[PDB]
Amino acid sequence: NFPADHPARGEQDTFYIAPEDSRQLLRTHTSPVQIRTLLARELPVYIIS
Amino acid sequence: AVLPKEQRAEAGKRVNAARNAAQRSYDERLATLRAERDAAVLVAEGIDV
Amino acid sequence: SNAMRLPYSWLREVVAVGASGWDVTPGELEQTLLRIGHEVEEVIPLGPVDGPVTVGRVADIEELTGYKKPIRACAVDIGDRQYREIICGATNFAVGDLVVVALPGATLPGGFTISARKAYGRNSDGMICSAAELNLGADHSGILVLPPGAAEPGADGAGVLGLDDVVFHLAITPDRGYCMSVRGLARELACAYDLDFVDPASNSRVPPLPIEGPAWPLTVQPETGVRRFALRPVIGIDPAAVSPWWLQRRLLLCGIRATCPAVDVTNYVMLELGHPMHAHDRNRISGTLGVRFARSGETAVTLDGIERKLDTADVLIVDDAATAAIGGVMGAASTEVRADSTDVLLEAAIWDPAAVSRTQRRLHLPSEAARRYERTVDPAISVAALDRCARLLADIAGGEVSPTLTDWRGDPPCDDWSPPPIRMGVDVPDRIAGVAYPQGTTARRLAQIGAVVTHDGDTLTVTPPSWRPDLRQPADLVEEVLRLEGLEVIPSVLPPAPAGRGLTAGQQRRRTIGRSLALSGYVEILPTPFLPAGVFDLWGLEADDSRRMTTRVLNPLEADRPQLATTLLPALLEALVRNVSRGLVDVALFAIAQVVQPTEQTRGVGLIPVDRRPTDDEIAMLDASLPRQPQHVAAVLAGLREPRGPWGPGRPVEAADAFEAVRIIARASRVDVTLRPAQYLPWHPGRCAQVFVGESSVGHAGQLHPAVIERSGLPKGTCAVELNLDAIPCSAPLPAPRVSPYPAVFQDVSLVVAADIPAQAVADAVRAGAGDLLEDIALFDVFTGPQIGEHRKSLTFALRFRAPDRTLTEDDASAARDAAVQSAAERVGAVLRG
RNA sequence: GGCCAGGUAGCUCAGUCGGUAUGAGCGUCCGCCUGAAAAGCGGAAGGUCGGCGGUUCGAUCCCGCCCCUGGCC
Ligand SMILES: [Mg+2]
Ligand SMILES: [Mg+2]
Ligand SMILES: [Mg+2]
Repeated sequence: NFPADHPARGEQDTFYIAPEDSRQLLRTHTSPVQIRTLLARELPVYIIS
Repeated sequence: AVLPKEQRAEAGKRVNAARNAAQRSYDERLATLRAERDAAVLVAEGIDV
Repeated sequence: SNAMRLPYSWLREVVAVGASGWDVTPGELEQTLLRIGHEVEEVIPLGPVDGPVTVGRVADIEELTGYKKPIRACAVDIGDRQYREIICGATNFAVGDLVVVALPGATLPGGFTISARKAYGRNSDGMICSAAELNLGADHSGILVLPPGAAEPGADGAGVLGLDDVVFHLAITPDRGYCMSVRGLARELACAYDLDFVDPASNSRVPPLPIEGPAWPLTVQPETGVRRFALRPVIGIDPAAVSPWWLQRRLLLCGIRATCPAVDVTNYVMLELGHPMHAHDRNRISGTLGVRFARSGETAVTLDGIERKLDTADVLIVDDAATAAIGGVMGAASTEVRADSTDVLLEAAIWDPAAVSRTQRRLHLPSEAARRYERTVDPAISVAALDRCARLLADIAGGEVSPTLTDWRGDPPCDDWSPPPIRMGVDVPDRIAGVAYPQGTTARRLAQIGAVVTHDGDTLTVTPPSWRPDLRQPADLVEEVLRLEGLEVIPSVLPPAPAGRGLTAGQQRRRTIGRSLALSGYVEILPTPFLPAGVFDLWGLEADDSRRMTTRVLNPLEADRPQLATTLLPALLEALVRNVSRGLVDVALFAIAQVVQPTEQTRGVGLIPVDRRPTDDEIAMLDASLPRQPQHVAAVLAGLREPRGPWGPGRPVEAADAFEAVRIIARASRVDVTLRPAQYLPWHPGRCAQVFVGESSVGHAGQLHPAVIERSGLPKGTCAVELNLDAIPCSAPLPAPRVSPYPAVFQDVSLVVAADIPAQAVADAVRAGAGDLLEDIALFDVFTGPQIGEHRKSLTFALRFRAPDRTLTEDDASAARDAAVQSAAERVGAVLRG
């Protein structure tokens, strides 16, 4: 739920993978791991990353 | 440095050409001895891993 | 970028309109702001001062000459019949100015006692203070010059400067742009303290000005995303007028410098209401004002005198001559108010938050206006903020407000900026908070934040106010009730988690490998994913080496380290150099982390709509676009492997120590590995082993190449090991030993092989020939004497034969030994010693 | 983003705006010494003075660009 072109995402300075506009980066948090778990595992989910 | 200012140009030009020849002979000899070392490292220092 | 500085006196003033007599301590105010969600970065009290600190007027100036820097012997009027003679080194004042004087006996922050001094052959009966010395601001190049009429000579300095005030430095979250003003923060405090709020932007506080016709011809292109654009002129301002001290002070305490009344009013109202304002010199506007996108390669010189390269996504304000402003970022130098400006056209516009964010980030202009528009500005107070600016400027600059007004509110014109209504159950905040709030708590709190709530039985219909575009879903409303009711009332109950499976086999093995290496003498480090500069050129790797195919970071902290690690060795060797270079010469390091090994060029995947679940094929596509990131274990060794002591001088690190590190990782993984000679940089080609699990290669180990050691500044004899844990399958063996009660037979066999034959190949041949009777085999002698022959070595193995159901004879064991001897002669060409 | 300050031996730091950094403290090495050590005394080695170019007979020093920290807003 990060809005594009917004201080809630633009100010989040991230190590982006070259070249520019590659939509690939070094994760600023392990929250994407929590996204993968909800997509792969069945409910309920109690996970630690 | 202690030589007169009128003589530093002529003498300094002959000093550099002399030390550049010695530096030239040293650089290629260093590469030759390093190449022989890299070529004679496998057999002269081989072990039963 | 999210900083909001404002004095408590101004904050209290706005709250006190609807709550007369409201006054809290700075400590309680800090806790209330934190308790409702506003981080207080700093609480800075002004001053304090004590003793004779008063307002003075410079009546005469004598330029004391003969020194390095100009010194002034000033006669200052402090309100009595005897002018004080004060020496000063500042040059930012003239005769007739109002200054702040610290007389002998006064105390300045902090602990600086003022007394009569003898400087430059003169008698200084006091001191003219600067903004920094009074703890009022950061200005220290000159002294503080109050504007004319701020105070009479002799007034108390602390009272005129308001040194009893407290400045609050807040860090506003990007979801609460409405709190980047005194208006929003006062509303928040009114909600927190259950007070009646009088909106400083309402018509009661800002009575509307006449609307008798258009103020300026305007053509707005709606594709630029502008929601509102208002214009009102102020004519006949006095160029010699200066802002009153109460206005310049509040700007200073908010972090803005005063310049001229026209600009001071726009900044002041921006801080008060949250709507950024700009003043254009109307006499320098040439024709119809146009709001459009910038064309390709178009440039514009902003009011700071710097030429800006614009983009087609930038919204511009232009006339017939040149660009007037960069929409929502900063105005241009063409229509900039100057010292001779007499007629001013005030601009009140609401720009697209996303467009302003992209423009201010591409041009690196995080202005006070930009960082407010990108967080959405209330589009309903544009005319209110405009009329507030006009009436204030006309009052202080002696001007006259023009009754004309241009107010473009869209096509068709929007007369109601209400966001869409939200339907939510009355008990939804109670369920998410786990607290049974009192009756009507949700409706009351949602009405406090400015929303209109209607009851439809058990369901609420909430319409948020125009200044709260963050409230779109019921969850957004739940946060408003929970934060105003206090998160401390939420109880602490443990969730009903189901029965779990614990650690996976891979997670369990990673612990065992770490324990075994630590107990074996290795020290764990955290390897950095960023590779050192030119480390592969130091290793001498070929141009097509797979380790060179790295993933690069666009914006690294160090520009010479952009590539991500394909191997864990460079980080270990860098940590090895740090330890050795600091007196720790005998060290063994290890690390367990992932590497980044891409298989193609950096290829991205387009934006998947987040309104649904990505399909399994789209999830597989996102995984295929990422580089391979397997788990690696690696270690490096240098110096003494075994330290010296009463037993002896110790043993230096050798390649066998790195080979043993492999067997430690193998035993910890419960897998069987084999080591084979290999030539693989940066290892020594004659002292390098390739580790295999069955027939799959999992890594290498041994001593590093001597040339790599020289070029890298490593200690001599440095050894290293690296294994790919993902290439090692997780094993779960179930042994079933049969302990034989019958005695064993001990025999030794000495075999002569070529020097290049590995000792394990001989042992494997002996086991293959000995059969099931062989219980144990162990090498204990490697003899290379002259009676053996050149390039030949003798190996002696200790054999232990034992039958599971009988007692063997010496011939029975010798028969198995002879069969083992023949197997070695056939597979490794062994010859029985003799 | 401008203007300053800086990057110097293995570590922590001095010092030079053209031909030797007569570099310091500790670290490394040698001798006397000890059974073997260390200290002490007497001595040596090691920097290509941040990187790439340029000016010059010759650059740690002057010029340009870039990388990395500090001060400054
Ligand atoms: Mg919220
Ligand atoms: Mg250093
Ligand atoms: Mg000694």
